Amino acid sequence: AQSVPYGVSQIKAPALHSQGYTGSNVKVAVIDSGIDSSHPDLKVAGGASMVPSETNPFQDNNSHGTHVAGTVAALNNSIGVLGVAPSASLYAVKVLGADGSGQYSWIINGIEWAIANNMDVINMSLGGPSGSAALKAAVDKAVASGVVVVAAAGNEGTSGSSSTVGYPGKYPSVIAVGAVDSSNQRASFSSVGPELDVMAPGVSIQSTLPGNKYGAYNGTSMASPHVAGAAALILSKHPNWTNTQVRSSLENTTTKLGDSFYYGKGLINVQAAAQHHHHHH
Amino acid sequence: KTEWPELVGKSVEEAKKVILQDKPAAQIIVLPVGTIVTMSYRIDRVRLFVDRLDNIAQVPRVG
Ligand SMILES: [Ca+2]
Ligand code: NA
Repeated sequence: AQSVPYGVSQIKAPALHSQGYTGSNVKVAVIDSGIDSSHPDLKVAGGASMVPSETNPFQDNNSHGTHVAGTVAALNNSIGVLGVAPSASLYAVKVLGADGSGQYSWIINGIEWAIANNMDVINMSLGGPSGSAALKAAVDKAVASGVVVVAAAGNEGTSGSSSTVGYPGKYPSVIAVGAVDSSNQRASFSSVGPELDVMAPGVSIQSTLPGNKYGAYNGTSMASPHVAGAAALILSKHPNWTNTQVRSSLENTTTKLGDSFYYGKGLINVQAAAQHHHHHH
Repeated sequence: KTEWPELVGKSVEEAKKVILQDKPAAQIIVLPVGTIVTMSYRIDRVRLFVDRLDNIAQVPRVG
Protein backbone atom coordinates (compact mmCIF):
# COMPACT_ATOMS: atom_id res chain seq x y z
CA ALA A 1 0.00 0.00 0.00
CA GLN A 2 1.13 3.56 -0.68
CA SER A 3 1.51 6.14 2.15
CA VAL A 4 0.92 9.88 1.85
CA PRO A 5 3.67 11.67 3.81
CA TYR A 6 2.21 14.29 6.19
CA GLY A 7 3.77 17.23 4.33
CA VAL A 8 1.95 16.36 1.06
CA SER A 9 -1.36 16.53 3.03
CA GLN A 10 -0.34 19.61 4.98
CA ILE A 11 0.08 21.74 1.80
CA LYS A 12 -3.36 20.45 0.59
CA ALA A 13 -1.99 18.68 -2.48
CA PRO A 14 -4.69 15.93 -2.19
CA ALA A 15 -7.33 18.60 -2.98
CA LEU A 16 -5.72 19.13 -6.38
CA HIS A 17 -5.37 15.37 -6.91
CA SER A 18 -9.12 14.93 -6.26
CA GLN A 19 -9.91 17.68 -8.84
CA GLY A 20 -7.91 15.54 -11.31
CA TYR A 21 -4.64 17.55 -11.39
CA THR A 22 -1.32 15.87 -10.66
CA GLY A 23 1.31 17.84 -12.63
CA SER A 24 0.85 16.04 -15.99
CA ASN A 25 2.98 17.43 -18.83
CA VAL A 26 4.80 19.85 -16.50
CA LYS A 27 8.63 19.59 -16.76
CA VAL A 28 10.44 19.91 -13.42
CA ALA A 29 14.23 19.97 -13.14
CA VAL A 30 15.64 18.74 -9.85
CA ILE A 31 19.03 20.48 -9.88
CA ASP A 32 20.82 18.43 -7.31
CA SER A 33 22.96 15.30 -6.76
CA GLY A 34 21.31 13.15 -9.47
CA ILE A 35 18.18 10.95 -9.24
CA ASP A 36 18.19 7.18 -8.88
CA SER A 37 16.09 6.32 -11.96
CA SER A 38 15.92 2.60 -11.01
CA HIS A 39 13.70 3.42 -8.00
CA PRO A 40 10.26 1.79 -8.67
CA ASP A 41 8.48 4.80 -7.10
CA LEU A 42 10.04 7.35 -9.49
CA LYS A 43 9.84 7.91 -13.19
CA VAL A 44 12.70 10.01 -14.58
CA ALA A 45 11.97 11.59 -18.00
CA GLY A 46 15.49 12.88 -18.85
CA GLY A 47 18.40 14.90 -17.50
CA ALA A 48 22.13 15.67 -17.83
CA SER A 49 25.19 15.82 -15.59
CA MET A 50 27.39 18.93 -15.13
CA VAL A 51 29.69 17.12 -12.65
CA PRO A 52 32.95 16.42 -14.58
CA SER A 53 33.87 13.22 -12.64
CA GLU A 54 30.31 11.82 -12.28
CA THR A 55 28.81 11.77 -15.75
CA ASN A 56 25.61 9.77 -15.16
CA PRO A 57 22.73 11.98 -13.84
CA PHE A 58 20.62 8.81 -13.20
CA GLN A 59 23.03 7.57 -10.55
CA ASP A 60 22.69 9.37 -7.26
CA ASN A 61 25.83 8.77 -5.15
CA ASN A 62 24.79 11.08 -2.34
CA SER A 63 21.02 10.16 -1.88
CA HIS A 64 19.89 13.77 -1.47
CA GLY A 65 18.63 14.43 -5.05
CA THR A 66 16.57 11.21 -4.95
CA HIS A 67 14.84 12.23 -1.72
CA VAL A 68 14.08 15.73 -3.11
CA ALA A 69 12.74 14.19 -6.36
CA GLY A 70 10.30 11.91 -4.44
CA THR A 71 8.77 14.85 -2.62
CA VAL A 72 8.25 16.56 -6.01
CA ALA A 73 6.92 13.56 -7.95
CA ALA A 74 6.96 10.11 -6.33
CA LEU A 75 4.52 8.02 -8.42
CA ASN A 76 0.83 7.49 -7.59
CA ASN A 77 0.57 3.70 -7.31
CA SER A 78 0.33 1.05 -4.58
CA ILE A 79 3.87 1.47 -3.20
CA GLY A 80 6.11 3.72 -1.21
CA VAL A 81 5.17 7.37 -0.85
CA LEU A 82 3.05 9.75 -3.00
CA GLY A 83 4.62 12.90 -4.46
CA VAL A 84 3.14 16.37 -4.53
CA ALA A 85 2.90 16.27 -8.40
CA PRO A 86 3.01 12.51 -9.13
CA SER A 87 2.50 12.91 -12.93
CA ALA A 88 5.18 15.57 -13.43
CA SER A 89 7.92 15.03 -16.02
CA LEU A 90 10.94 14.72 -13.77
CA TYR A 91 14.48 15.68 -14.95
CA ALA A 92 17.69 14.78 -13.08
CA VAL A 93 20.08 17.76 -13.51
CA LYS A 94 23.12 16.60 -11.61
CA VAL A 95 25.33 19.47 -10.43
CA LEU A 96 26.47 18.10 -7.00
CA GLY A 97 28.88 15.19 -6.54
CA ALA A 98 28.92 12.33 -4.01
CA ASP A 99 30.05 14.64 -1.19
CA GLY A 100 27.04 16.93 -1.63
CA SER A 101 28.95 19.90 -3.08
CA GLY A 102 29.40 21.53 -6.46
CA GLN A 103 31.27 24.39 -8.08
CA TYR A 104 29.23 27.51 -8.93
CA SER A 105 29.91 26.88 -12.64
CA TRP A 106 28.31 23.40 -12.38
CA ILE A 107 25.09 24.86 -10.88
CA ILE A 108 25.05 27.57 -13.56
CA ASN A 109 25.52 25.00 -16.36
CA GLY A 110 22.59 23.05 -14.90
CA ILE A 111 20.32 26.14 -14.83
CA GLU A 112 21.37 26.80 -18.46
CA TRP A 113 20.56 23.19 -19.48
CA ALA A 114 17.11 23.61 -17.83
CA ILE A 115 16.42 26.83 -19.79
CA ALA A 116 17.58 25.26 -23.09
CA ASN A 117 15.41 22.19 -22.48
CA ASN A 118 12.21 24.19 -21.76
CA MET A 119 11.81 23.24 -18.09
CA ASP A 120 8.68 24.79 -16.51
CA VAL A 121 10.01 24.58 -12.93
CA ILE A 122 13.46 24.37 -11.32
CA ASN A 123 13.99 23.14 -7.78
CA MET A 124 17.35 23.93 -6.14
CA SER A 125 17.57 22.30 -2.68
CA LEU A 126 21.07 23.75 -2.35
CA GLY A 127 22.90 26.95 -1.53
CA GLY A 128 25.93 28.84 -0.22
CA PRO A 129 26.61 31.98 1.86
CA SER A 130 27.92 34.08 -1.05
CA GLY A 131 26.47 34.99 -4.41
CA SER A 132 28.10 35.68 -7.74
CA ALA A 133 27.15 37.89 -10.64
CA ALA A 134 27.10 34.80 -12.94
CA LEU A 135 24.82 32.89 -10.54
CA LYS A 136 22.40 35.80 -10.27
CA ALA A 137 22.46 36.17 -14.07
CA ALA A 138 21.59 32.46 -14.58
CA VAL A 139 18.57 32.51 -12.24
CA ASP A 140 17.41 35.90 -13.57
CA LYS A 141 17.64 34.51 -17.12
CA ALA A 142 15.61 31.42 -16.20
CA VAL A 143 12.86 33.61 -14.72
CA ALA A 144 12.96 36.02 -17.69
CA SER A 145 12.50 32.90 -19.87
CA GLY A 146 9.34 31.86 -18.01
CA VAL A 147 10.67 29.22 -15.54
CA VAL A 148 9.38 29.05 -11.94
CA VAL A 149 12.58 28.90 -9.83
CA VAL A 150 12.31 27.63 -6.24
CA ALA A 151 15.19 27.16 -3.79
CA ALA A 152 15.82 26.15 -0.11
CA ALA A 153 16.22 29.30 2.09
CA GLY A 154 19.16 27.73 3.96
CA ASN A 155 19.73 26.00 7.36
CA GLU A 156 21.58 28.80 9.14
CA GLY A 157 18.92 29.47 11.79
CA THR A 158 18.91 32.94 13.44
CA SER A 159 21.67 35.51 13.89
CA GLY A 160 20.08 38.37 15.81
CA SER A 161 18.71 40.87 13.33
CA SER A 162 20.78 39.68 10.32
CA SER A 163 19.34 37.82 7.34
CA THR A 164 20.70 34.29 7.08
CA VAL A 165 19.06 33.28 3.77
CA GLY A 166 21.68 31.88 1.40
CA TYR A 167 22.11 32.00 -2.39
CA PRO A 168 20.46 31.45 -4.80
CA GLY A 169 17.40 31.66 -2.51
CA LYS A 170 18.40 35.22 -1.48
CA TYR A 171 17.99 36.61 -5.04
CA PRO A 172 14.62 38.37 -5.65
CA SER A 173 13.90 36.30 -8.79
CA VAL A 174 14.04 33.02 -6.78
CA ILE A 175 11.31 31.82 -4.35
CA ALA A 176 13.19 31.17 -1.07
CA VAL A 177 11.54 28.45 1.06
CA GLY A 178 11.89 27.91 4.83
CA ALA A 179 10.92 24.85 6.85
CA VAL A 180 8.11 24.19 9.30
CA ASP A 181 7.15 21.02 11.14
CA SER A 182 3.71 19.28 11.31
CA SER A 183 2.47 21.83 13.84
CA ASN A 184 3.43 24.76 11.56
CA GLN A 185 6.32 25.74 13.89
CA ARG A 186 9.45 27.04 12.18
CA ALA A 187 12.28 24.46 12.42
CA SER A 188 15.09 25.85 14.60
CA PHE A 189 17.65 25.46 11.73
CA SER A 190 15.45 27.29 9.12
CA SER A 191 17.15 30.47 7.74
CA VAL A 192 15.54 33.85 8.39
CA GLY A 193 15.38 37.32 6.89
CA PRO A 194 13.31 39.60 4.65
CA GLU A 195 14.23 37.33 1.64
CA LEU A 196 12.34 34.39 3.14
CA ASP A 197 9.25 34.03 0.92
CA VAL A 198 7.09 31.04 1.98
CA MET A 199 7.36 28.00 4.24
CA ALA A 200 6.69 24.28 3.63
CA PRO A 201 7.15 21.04 5.63
CA GLY A 202 10.85 20.29 6.21
CA VAL A 203 10.94 18.16 9.39
CA SER A 204 10.95 14.32 9.33
CA ILE A 205 9.92 14.19 5.64
CA GLN A 206 9.60 10.66 4.27
CA SER A 207 10.68 10.17 0.65
CA THR A 208 12.52 7.92 -1.86
CA LEU A 209 16.21 6.97 -1.31
CA PRO A 210 18.56 5.16 -3.74
CA GLY A 211 18.49 1.34 -3.96
CA ASN A 212 14.70 1.14 -3.58
CA LYS A 213 14.62 2.57 -0.06
CA TYR A 214 12.66 5.32 1.79
CA GLY A 215 13.60 7.48 4.74
CA ALA A 216 12.86 10.64 6.75
CA TYR A 217 15.20 13.64 6.14
CA ASN A 218 15.17 17.20 7.60
CA GLY A 219 16.10 20.48 5.99
CA THR A 220 15.01 23.44 3.96
CA SER A 221 16.05 21.03 1.16
CA MET A 222 12.88 19.06 2.02
CA ALA A 223 10.65 22.16 2.12
CA SER A 224 11.66 23.51 -1.34
CA PRO A 225 10.32 20.53 -3.42
CA HIS A 226 6.86 20.83 -1.74
CA VAL A 227 6.72 24.29 -3.37
CA ALA A 228 8.25 23.15 -6.70
CA GLY A 229 5.70 20.25 -6.77
CA ALA A 230 2.93 22.76 -5.89
CA ALA A 231 3.98 24.94 -8.83
CA ALA A 232 3.68 21.89 -11.12
CA LEU A 233 0.15 21.11 -9.78
CA ILE A 234 -0.91 24.71 -10.38
CA LEU A 235 0.47 24.69 -13.94
CA SER A 236 -1.30 21.35 -14.71
CA LYS A 237 -4.58 23.02 -13.75
CA HIS A 238 -3.71 26.39 -15.45
CA PRO A 239 -1.22 25.54 -18.23
CA ASN A 240 -1.19 29.13 -19.56
CA TRP A 241 -0.39 30.79 -16.25
CA THR A 242 3.02 32.41 -16.38
CA ASN A 243 5.70 31.85 -13.79
CA THR A 244 4.78 35.35 -12.48
CA GLN A 245 1.22 34.18 -11.91
CA VAL A 246 2.24 30.84 -10.38
CA ARG A 247 4.57 32.61 -7.92
CA SER A 248 1.89 35.19 -7.02
CA SER A 249 -0.71 32.47 -6.56
CA LEU A 250 1.48 30.64 -4.01
CA GLU A 251 2.47 33.85 -2.17
CA ASN A 252 -1.05 35.28 -2.08
CA THR A 253 -2.78 32.19 -0.63
CA THR A 254 -0.43 31.09 2.17
CA THR A 255 -1.74 30.39 5.66
CA LYS A 256 -0.07 33.23 7.61
CA LEU A 257 2.00 32.02 10.56
CA GLY A 258 4.28 34.33 12.61
CA ASP A 259 6.34 37.42 11.84
CA SER A 260 7.53 37.49 8.19
CA PHE A 261 11.16 37.69 9.27
CA TYR A 262 10.84 34.13 10.59
CA TYR A 263 7.99 32.73 8.47
CA GLY A 264 7.83 34.84 5.26
CA LYS A 265 4.19 34.84 4.05
CA GLY A 266 3.46 31.55 5.85
CA LEU A 267 2.66 27.97 4.81
CA ILE A 268 1.78 27.32 1.18
CA ASN A 269 -1.70 26.11 0.41
CA VAL A 270 -1.84 24.72 -3.17
CA GLN A 271 -5.66 24.23 -3.04
CA ALA A 272 -6.16 27.98 -2.51
CA ALA A 273 -3.29 28.82 -4.96
CA ALA A 274 -4.95 26.90 -7.81
CA GLN A 275 -8.33 28.74 -7.51
CA HIS A 276 -8.89 31.82 -9.69
CA HIS A 277 -9.43 34.18 -6.78
CA HIS A 278 -6.71 34.28 -4.17
CA HIS A 279 -6.65 35.17 -0.48
CA HIS A 280 -4.92 33.95 2.64
CA HIS A 281 -6.51 31.36 4.91
CA LYS B 1 28.36 23.15 21.61
CA THR B 2 27.11 23.31 17.96
CA GLU B 3 29.25 26.11 16.39
CA TRP B 4 33.05 26.70 16.56
CA PRO B 5 33.79 30.34 15.58
CA GLU B 6 37.16 30.05 17.39
CA LEU B 7 38.34 27.63 14.63
CA VAL B 8 38.16 30.10 11.73
CA GLY B 9 41.73 30.68 10.48
CA LYS B 10 43.05 27.44 12.04
CA SER B 11 44.31 24.43 10.08
CA VAL B 12 41.78 21.83 9.00
CA GLU B 13 43.77 19.31 11.14
CA GLU B 14 43.35 21.27 14.36
CA ALA B 15 39.66 21.90 13.60
CA LYS B 16 38.99 18.15 13.17
CA LYS B 17 40.76 17.42 16.45
CA VAL B 18 38.80 20.05 18.38
CA ILE B 19 35.43 19.15 16.95
CA LEU B 20 35.99 15.42 17.67
CA GLN B 21 36.79 16.29 21.33
CA ASP B 22 33.46 18.10 21.61
CA LYS B 23 31.49 15.72 19.40
CA PRO B 24 33.29 12.35 19.13
CA ALA B 25 30.60 10.81 16.90
CA ALA B 26 30.72 13.73 14.39
CA GLN B 27 30.70 12.91 10.67
CA ILE B 28 33.16 15.46 9.43
CA ILE B 29 33.28 16.41 5.76
CA VAL B 30 35.89 18.72 4.29
CA LEU B 31 34.76 20.88 1.35
CA PRO B 32 36.20 23.88 -0.53
CA VAL B 33 34.91 27.27 0.65
CA GLY B 34 32.81 28.97 -2.05
CA THR B 35 31.06 25.78 -3.22
CA ILE B 36 27.34 25.16 -3.28
CA VAL B 37 26.04 22.33 -1.03
CA THR B 38 22.84 20.41 -0.23
CA MET B 39 20.43 21.95 2.21
CA SER B 40 19.62 18.85 4.27
CA TYR B 41 20.09 19.29 8.05
CA ARG B 42 21.93 16.45 9.75
CA ILE B 43 22.62 16.87 13.46
CA ASP B 44 25.47 14.32 13.28
CA ARG B 45 27.35 16.19 10.46
CA VAL B 46 29.94 18.95 10.60
CA ARG B 47 31.10 20.38 7.29
CA LEU B 48 34.48 22.15 7.34
CA PHE B 49 34.92 24.72 4.56
CA VAL B 50 38.61 25.28 3.73
CA ASP B 51 40.47 27.83 1.66
CA ARG B 52 43.09 26.79 -0.90
CA LEU B 53 45.72 26.58 1.94
CA ASP B 54 43.60 24.04 3.96
CA ASN B 55 42.72 26.56 6.70
CA ILE B 56 39.13 26.96 7.97
CA ALA B 57 37.45 29.79 6.06
CA GLN B 58 33.89 29.76 7.53
CA VAL B 59 32.55 29.12 11.09
CA PRO B 60 32.06 25.34 11.46
CA ARG B 61 28.60 24.33 12.66
CA VAL B 62 26.51 21.16 13.04
CA GLY B 63 24.08 20.50 10.15
CA1 LIG C 1 3.84 5.63 -4.74
NA1 NA D 1 14.40 35.12 -3.28
